[PDB]
Amino acid sequence: EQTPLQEALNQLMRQLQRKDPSAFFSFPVTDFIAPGYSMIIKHPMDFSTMKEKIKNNDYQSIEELKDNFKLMCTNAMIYNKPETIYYKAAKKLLHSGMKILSQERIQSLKQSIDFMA
Repeated sequence: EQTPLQEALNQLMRQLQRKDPSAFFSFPVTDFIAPGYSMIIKHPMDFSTMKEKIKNNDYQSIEELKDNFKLMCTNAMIYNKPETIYYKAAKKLLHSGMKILSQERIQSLKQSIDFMA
């Protein structure tokens, strides 16, 4: 059984992943797919890793998941040049995810989570 915070994080994750229908961010980036990635990107992140962190009750707050989501998108904007499909998709996903992870949602969920304690 999961905590209200875990369930809230999973609901947000489901909406975030629907904004990545091409699965650009589903799985960790490998060096054979992205040569030098592990030397360039100091803190890799992907949706599957975020999902495991929710399951393992690693997140203390929605803001921590939001930071991880931003990190995943900006990593792709560092490794890929601005003209590329992957940079443009990362920037668009970042923009869409910031609406999904809005302060108004976070504030609403904080109250509900607190009330259910």
